[PDB]
Amino acid sequence: MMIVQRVVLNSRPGKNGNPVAENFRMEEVYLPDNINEGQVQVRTLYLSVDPYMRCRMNEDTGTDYITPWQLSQVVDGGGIGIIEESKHTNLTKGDFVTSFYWPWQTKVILDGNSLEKVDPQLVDGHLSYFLGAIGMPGLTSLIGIQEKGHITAGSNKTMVVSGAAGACGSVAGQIGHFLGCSRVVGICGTHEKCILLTSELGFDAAINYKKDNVAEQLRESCPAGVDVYFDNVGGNISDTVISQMNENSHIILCGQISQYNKDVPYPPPLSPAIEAIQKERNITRERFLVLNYKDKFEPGILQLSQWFKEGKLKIKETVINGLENMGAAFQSMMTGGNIGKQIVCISEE
Ligand SMILES: NC(=O)c1ccc[n+]([C@@H]2O[C@H](COP(=O)([O-])OP(=O)(O)OC[C@H]3O[C@@H](n4cnc5c(N)ncnc54)[C@H](OP(=O)(O)O)[C@@H]3O)[C@@H](O)[C@H]2O)c1
Repeated sequence: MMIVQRVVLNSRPGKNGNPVAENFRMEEVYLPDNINEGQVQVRTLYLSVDPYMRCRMNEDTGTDYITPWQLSQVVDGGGIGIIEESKHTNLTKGDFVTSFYWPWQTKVILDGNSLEKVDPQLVDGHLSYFLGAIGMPGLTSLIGIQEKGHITAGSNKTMVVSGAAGACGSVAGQIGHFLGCSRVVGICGTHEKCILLTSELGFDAAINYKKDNVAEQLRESCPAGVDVYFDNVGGNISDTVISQMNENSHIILCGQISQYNKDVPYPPPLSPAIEAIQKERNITRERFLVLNYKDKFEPGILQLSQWFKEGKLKIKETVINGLENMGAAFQSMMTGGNIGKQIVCISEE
């Protein structure tokens, strides 16, 4: 058997704690030389780190749809890789495949049914985009705007995006334009991120929530009020944005990342005063889970790919190399180290 590398859950940061590299541990294991029927053996190419992973580090995730990682047991999540051998009928050597439950391990044997074959033509050979803008986060943004945004052509709505330079947010804000908003405004945590948004991703305006006065800034940037709020962050920023939303406007409730290191239910409730404004202005704020919309993934991916291949959709990702950097990359992502999608390159390939 060959010796490969592996990441396991070393320790829990606690429900109110910050996630650290050392919550994860590298190990070496043997990879069997034989596989069975229905199984395939894959070389891992890229792994995703994602904010929903935060809850899996707690003993309870607080939801059926997600189970907690176990200590000393290998961690798993979004991944893309290439088949090195298969005894699964629909899969053969050289196929590129993805899984939501890819073990953080350099080579791995999996059940052939848990995989889906991807077409590199969609991403122009840039496989990592399948875990970002042409994957789950891109779908979340496009489908979210579609199902919850209530943007019509012929309208000239203003959209605001929180977490606007992360995976979801960088994409959401371009889709906003594509779908006929007349104004898209971004809130992110760095000056460098604001530049990306206004100069590369074509956001009409960019605000830094750490160094700026968000409210004053939204007033200048959203002179007609906010009709759509694509919300990835929650907390105090969402409070500012909602205070300035128009009547019958819409919050796309994507994530609430500022709350992820706190012991509080999801989704958290608006404060009494902000809830009051929400009800008074007939603002919609419904829970959005992309996984409830599986049968729109096809068109979704086809659309995003199409926009990318037309030069319309701009894809940003931040790549770190090496399986022994998963922990560090998750920490970096949780604390705004990533521009666009945080991706880990597992292979010398
Ligand atoms: N509803 C669904 O089905 C679904 C599917 C995918 C993702 N999500 C949600 O979408 C959001 C973003 O996910 P993502 O994959 O696109 O990750 P990401 O945005 O690419 O990266 C996470 C970012 O959140 C920002 N952030 C972290 N802590 C913050 C705080 N306390 N206050 C304000 N901003 C903070 C950081 O950038 P800054 O420097 O800008 O602070 C960081 O880069 C999350 O809430 C996630 O859970 C929902």
